[PDB]
Amino acid sequence: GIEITITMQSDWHVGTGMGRGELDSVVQRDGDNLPYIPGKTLTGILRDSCEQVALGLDNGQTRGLWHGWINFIFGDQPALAQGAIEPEPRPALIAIGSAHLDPKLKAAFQGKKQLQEAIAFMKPGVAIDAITGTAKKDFLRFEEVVRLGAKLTAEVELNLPDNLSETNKKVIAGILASGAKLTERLGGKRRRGNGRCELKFSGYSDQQIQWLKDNYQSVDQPPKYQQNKLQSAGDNPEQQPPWHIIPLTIKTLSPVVLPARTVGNVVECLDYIPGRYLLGYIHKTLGEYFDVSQAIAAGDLIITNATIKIDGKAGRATPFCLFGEKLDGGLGKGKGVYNRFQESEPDGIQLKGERGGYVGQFEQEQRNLPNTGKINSELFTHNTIQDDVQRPTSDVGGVYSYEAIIAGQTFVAELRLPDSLVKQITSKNKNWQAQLKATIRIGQSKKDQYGKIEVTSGNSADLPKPTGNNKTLSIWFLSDILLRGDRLNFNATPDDLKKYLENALDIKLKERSDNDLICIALRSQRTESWQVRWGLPRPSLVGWQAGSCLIYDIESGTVNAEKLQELMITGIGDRCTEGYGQIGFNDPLLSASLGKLTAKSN
Amino acid sequence: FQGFLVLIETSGNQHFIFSTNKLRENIGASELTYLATTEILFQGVDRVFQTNYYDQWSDTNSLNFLADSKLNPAIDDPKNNADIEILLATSGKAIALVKEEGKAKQLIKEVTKQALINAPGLEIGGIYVNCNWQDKLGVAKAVKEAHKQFEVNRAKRAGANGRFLRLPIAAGCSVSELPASDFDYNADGDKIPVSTVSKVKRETAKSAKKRLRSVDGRLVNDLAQLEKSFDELDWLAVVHADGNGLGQILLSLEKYIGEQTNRNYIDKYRRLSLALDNCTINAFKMAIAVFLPIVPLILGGDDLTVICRGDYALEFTREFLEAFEGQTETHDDIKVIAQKAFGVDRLSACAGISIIKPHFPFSVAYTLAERLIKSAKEVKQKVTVTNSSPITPFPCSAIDFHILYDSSGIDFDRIREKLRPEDNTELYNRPYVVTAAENLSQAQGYEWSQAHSLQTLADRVSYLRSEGKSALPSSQSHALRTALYLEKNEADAQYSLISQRYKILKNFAEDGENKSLFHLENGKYVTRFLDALDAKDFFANAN
Amino acid sequence: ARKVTTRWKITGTLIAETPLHIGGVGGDADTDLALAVNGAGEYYVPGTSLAGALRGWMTQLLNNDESQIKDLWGDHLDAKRGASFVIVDDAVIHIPNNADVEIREGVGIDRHFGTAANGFKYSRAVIPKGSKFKLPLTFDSQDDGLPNALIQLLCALEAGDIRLGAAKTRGLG
Amino acid sequence: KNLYHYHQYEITLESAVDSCKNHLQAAIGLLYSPQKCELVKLDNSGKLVDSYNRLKFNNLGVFEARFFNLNCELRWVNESNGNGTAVLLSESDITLTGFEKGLQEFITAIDQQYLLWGEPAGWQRLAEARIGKLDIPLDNPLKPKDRVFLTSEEYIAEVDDFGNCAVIDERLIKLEVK
Ligand SMILES: [Mg+2]
Ligand SMILES: [Mg+2]
Ligand SMILES: [Mg+2]
Repeated sequence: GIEITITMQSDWHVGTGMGRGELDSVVQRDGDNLPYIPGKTLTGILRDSCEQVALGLDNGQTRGLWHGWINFIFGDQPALAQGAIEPEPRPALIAIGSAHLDPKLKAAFQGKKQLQEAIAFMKPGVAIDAITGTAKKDFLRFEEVVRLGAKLTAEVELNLPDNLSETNKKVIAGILASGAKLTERLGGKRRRGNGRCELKFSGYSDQQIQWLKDNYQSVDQPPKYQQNKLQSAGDNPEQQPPWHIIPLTIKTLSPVVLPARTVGNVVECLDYIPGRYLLGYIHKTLGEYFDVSQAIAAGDLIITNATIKIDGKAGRATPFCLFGEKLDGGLGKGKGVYNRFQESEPDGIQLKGERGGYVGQFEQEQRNLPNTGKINSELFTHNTIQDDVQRPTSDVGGVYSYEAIIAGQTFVAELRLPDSLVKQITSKNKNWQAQLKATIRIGQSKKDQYGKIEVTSGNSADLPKPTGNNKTLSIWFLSDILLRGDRLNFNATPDDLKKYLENALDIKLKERSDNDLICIALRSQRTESWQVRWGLPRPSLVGWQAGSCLIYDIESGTVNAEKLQELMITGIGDRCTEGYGQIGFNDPLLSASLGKLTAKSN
Repeated sequence: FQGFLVLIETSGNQHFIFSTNKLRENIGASELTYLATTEILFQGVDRVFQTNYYDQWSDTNSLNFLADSKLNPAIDDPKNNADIEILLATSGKAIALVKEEGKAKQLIKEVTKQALINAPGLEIGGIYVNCNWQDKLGVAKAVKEAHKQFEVNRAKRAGANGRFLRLPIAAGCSVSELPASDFDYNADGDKIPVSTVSKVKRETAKSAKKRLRSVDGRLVNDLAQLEKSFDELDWLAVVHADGNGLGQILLSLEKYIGEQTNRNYIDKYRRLSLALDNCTINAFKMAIAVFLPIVPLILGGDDLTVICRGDYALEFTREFLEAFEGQTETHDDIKVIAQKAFGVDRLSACAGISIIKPHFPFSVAYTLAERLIKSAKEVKQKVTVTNSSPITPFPCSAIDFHILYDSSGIDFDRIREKLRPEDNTELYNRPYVVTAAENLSQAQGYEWSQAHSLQTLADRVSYLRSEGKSALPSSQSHALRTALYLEKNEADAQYSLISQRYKILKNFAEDGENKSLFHLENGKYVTRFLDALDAKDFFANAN
Repeated sequence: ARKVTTRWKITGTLIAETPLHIGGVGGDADTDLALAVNGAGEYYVPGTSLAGALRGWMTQLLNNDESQIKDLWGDHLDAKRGASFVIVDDAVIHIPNNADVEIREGVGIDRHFGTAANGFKYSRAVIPKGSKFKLPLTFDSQDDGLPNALIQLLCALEAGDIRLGAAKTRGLG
Repeated sequence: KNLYHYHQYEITLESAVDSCKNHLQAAIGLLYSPQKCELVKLDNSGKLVDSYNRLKFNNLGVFEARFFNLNCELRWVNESNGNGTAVLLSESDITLTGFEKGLQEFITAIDQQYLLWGEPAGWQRLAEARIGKLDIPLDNPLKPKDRVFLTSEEYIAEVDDFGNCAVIDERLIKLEVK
């Protein structure tokens, strides 16, 4: 409900090392291609102004009662620690979004590329040799500055503790009103007049500062931090068929950072939302109706990965049995794609295996290549200022980058619940699927610039119903499969996977013998991830990537489509509740032969 | 005769070597990769077969020894008792012929076990396949069957990621997702945690000295002074260069050996691989004349990548590619196979060249060089052997280069569209052909190659650089530069204000009328003028 | 944050004692050399341009000593220093009533023939004499008192010993 | 060389630890629960002082555990409502009741180290500002410049019939100060 409104009173520059045209440095621009103040700039600037206030109230003591309050509101800075710290770092109470131009003005810009450039102008700069008084060689630059008078507004959230006394609430409001009013400048070249601003909270005024002036001598230490522990009841019904499948549509309202790995100083991003990111929202919304924590432990609940929406459905990870013509083919070209589970390599022309992306739907007489979805992503670069030199330094890292999924992307997950848990809910709330609409924050850096997503629930979809072909069984890994070897570590092998399905389905399987046709097309996967509740990284999870494929000739018995359906719901292997293990049997995209086909302001 | 063909090959090289930004680990990681199929192969062969391949390697410090019939005998015929023959050994790959399955198996065990111990985190495996010599062509079939089945058996194998698994309580590597296990030191001497993987890379950085200093006594002689020296310098350049067509040759080589006999295929196939390796090495030794301030991360086969001094990298790569063509024209063992394959007796390579300010992250700058090489490698479709079918690229060598001038962003797609200002216009001609116009004159796409010839850029740079005062003032070059970002009508308008004041501008025209800096190309308008202004100071040579 | 013993806001009126020209990127169809204007099109002194005029004069005062200048105006190189303690804002120029920007013609006279040289004709927009703008300084003192060199600077401004903008030797600034 | 391993199925963690207690004497343990990851130590009899209420599953309980000492490591993971699989891995052939014995040959075992979180802040305390404290079971006091390494052995064996070697397991041993 809170906003920050920023009125820019001189021309202002922010955010980018890159430079485009005849300008040397270019300003940060949002998804509408309009300039804006990133939420991490806004937090870092506002924190700094609150740090000055607290530093004054402490009579200049750099640690003290009032610096405790800053660490309460804005969270601790680990990596400024100078000695042994035994408590875990506190997160911030205050989340501050990015500040954007007025939405009705932003609509007027749409498509008017020449006007979006005109919001800024080149500012020249020269450096002058002190003895000769003439410009130094090399020392010439031209810089983009955005026109003064821009009025920008940011959403702010204060998720205060459920128990904070009204005296302490007035202290928090006092500091934030104080730090806002002390804030006078932001962005680049502040010390030389760029980026002068008025920063105001909605609903904080001089009354908030005046109360603090009247009362700061009375103020105590902040309350101690406490984790929100889980709480089980153990009261759930037994799981009973059927399984209800509730599609959840996720739409990114700001960039989302979903850490794949760090290489150097750049955090790389996944191109899907793992199901673990949604368990916090499932806990928020359904934990009032049934014991969500017990359901996870019993496996009565699955939230799949969210993959890019194609054909109105979740895009499916591209099967590694597809190979494209290396010269000018593949799904990116829309032609020259061979399903190597069924087609020989053509003579002469060499192929490259498919390695990523998602395909839409395909049917056993598609006459076309399946619709292929792409996920757009952007690189955001940040810095960390050392407070005494007021510039970044090696002692504080100083430069880092996030890849992020940009805004406006749409993803589809599915929550699956057994019939007995939907009965539990519906006995308590008939409209419970209405409570699944939410806006939530997921990811890395979720509390500021990144991570804002809409969730919308669809209507209950039908259970998947694969074809029970007794000739070949074919398995498409729609999600990463984690298996444990018989030593309970993850060093399982594809022969352990044969036994798993063989044992699970009551059939014997053997690799197909056709010398031109590949039978197995896996790649290894390793996931490294934190666990926030533990405060320690998860054990490393090893398995096979989504998109991996294999096909077996059935040696004896008969495969039962009833059991294939059930595995397509609950998945196979470890941690299926996070959407690992999700799998597709006998999908015709593995069965078909593809080489002949082609793709379809105010 | 009957026997087995062993293939041993190293996977994941680009991830293992180029991920970590630390110069010592990239050198160290590349060394462990080279040693795995040479030093460790020959030691592995010697421990299994009781041969002395390692002694000849370490005395000669070169692979040429395994060409010599006394030093690497035929497995076939009774005249020699040898039970092993190395068909090929090279960086990242090795192939051997063995007459017993158990020794074939034991060789692969021996080599891979040593990799697990001495080179943790290196991914290496092998395959052996039945080789039948009563088929006159079975050895060529064995090679292709071995390469085919190796991919399939890689999947049904335990990955290199299946070890060093994180426990929640174990600290992190500083440079990797792996759990820390060891300590090392920052360049400023502060202690840092590292993994066993990064520890062994950093340790092995010294072992690379002995190999490269045999290539030239100047190279990598004191690694810490290279790091110090690079920081003093103004620009670096990550160069990546890659050979064209060898893969299609070697997948089809039965067609070009002449006599359809196993012994000839081995003899030809072995010599070709060694010949390429020498051509790459010889061309590199020629190219360094343009400059010590050059670090080979990879040098071998058809493949080169080095961190050069910047503003010497266009000439080093031009000189390298020209020298590499000249080597492959003169080397007999390539000449006839290339002549039969492509109608001309030479091979070719292309290069991607980042050119970076020295502190900028290497792992990012190398990812550019991987994208620039793909653009330079587009000649492999626009210039082609006439009436070939399926159409084969004609041997042509080309460059693409960048010169970053940025602190963060580095997206080839953003980079190139931000200087493609109008839908009819692009301000770059940058995939430049370095092959001489004489060699290309009988390919399709000849006129395209001439519009893209590097000599057009190198000439234009000389005019900009030519002079007691500039022939074209910088004052005026920057007027043109600004106008190029406008519509072509406005760009031509500004040139027409100038074109008669500076008679040198007749040489920069491209219209054939001396009234536009743009020429039409594939329906687009494109110009060399902005490449010449960019590259003006990155055409320096000790010659 | 940066510790600050006292923040000094140092402000007043600056008057153009001769016509000013702070240049923009240049050219404006009306003149060859064109005045800097802020994003609202108002004429202004960029704080970069004024800050450099002040830092320049102090450097001539302190005999080009770097060591003391960097302690006021900050640095990038030294591990101890970083951001500037003196802050200089942008200041809009208010031209006198009814007055307007003047265009000054210029010519270069060939030293041999005594006549205008070919191409050496130019014109410059100038802010007329008597125009005003705000002095917009802030100083974040970490020590007590006020630096004497910063007091000498303000004395020099009141003496009118500082020149700002272009053509400083040829009438302006 | 044989790495022995013993399997038992449909066993609760409280019951698995009880069955192996003769061999898990002084064993360090690492228990995974939805809320927290706990180090524990068994006494020299091989018992956990509050074993039932610590090792129950039913209410946010432990779902996976590892127990290790010089001679062996026990692993357990849940599979249905608190019934799990026990596997005990040992360098020594040992009698275990009800456990099904097996083994696999290995070519060589190479030692490994994993650095634990943080510097020094019976039981000792490590601390790092990234994570706060970590209390670890370690009898010797720690000097201010020490580190603690968990130590292990990786077991190398042929995986492929083509003779490709790999590590077939890693066994944890003990905490060691370095
Ligand atoms: Mg320069
Ligand atoms: Mg510039
Ligand atoms: Mg003009």
